[PDB]
Amino acid sequence: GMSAPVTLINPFKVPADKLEAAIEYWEAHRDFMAQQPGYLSTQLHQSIDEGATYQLINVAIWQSEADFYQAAQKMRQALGEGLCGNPALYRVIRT
Amino acid sequence: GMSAPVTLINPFKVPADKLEAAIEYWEAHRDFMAQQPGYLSTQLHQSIDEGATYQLINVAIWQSEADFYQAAQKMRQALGEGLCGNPALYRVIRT
Ligand SMILES: [Cl-]
Ligand SMILES: [Cl-]
Repeated sequence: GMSAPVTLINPFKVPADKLEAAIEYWEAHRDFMAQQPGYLSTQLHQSIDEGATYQLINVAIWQSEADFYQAAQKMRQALGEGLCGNPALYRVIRT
Repeated sequence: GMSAPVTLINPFKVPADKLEAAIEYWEAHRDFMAQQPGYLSTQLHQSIDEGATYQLINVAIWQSEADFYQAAQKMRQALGEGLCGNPALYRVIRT
């Protein structure tokens, strides 16, 4: 197939009382990813209800699947309690 | 507090082999919500990997929390196997 822009959606389970630590962890990772070829933008969303399943959900845009996968492999090398993400790639199918 | 635009993020667990049915269910609901005061836009995202936890994730923008909650109460009245959402409201905190 041909490359096309993709969206990473990564919902996080944030431990009780550890939101700021989770944000700052996320920021360190964003700073690495933002330097990678194909990175376009991101929006880290915080739940209005602290009891939401996912108190943080990141939504990032990449130029292609290849660029994202290449960047994810590099981060395992560069950057390697209880914070749990579930990243997957998406495309928009309805509006 | 003062009202401000909010984002609904609703990740769906889609039963094996039932993606199209789930889309069409989602569309019927979108058609109701799109008529409600304060509805701004939506983007229904489909996973590139059929094995993702959430093969569909909707991301919708509403003018305020009040508008969304008002619309959600109305849909329970108007519209009432195994498809499971987890809606919550968010605001963007980092980019
Ligand atoms: Cl992320
Ligand atoms: Cl939805």
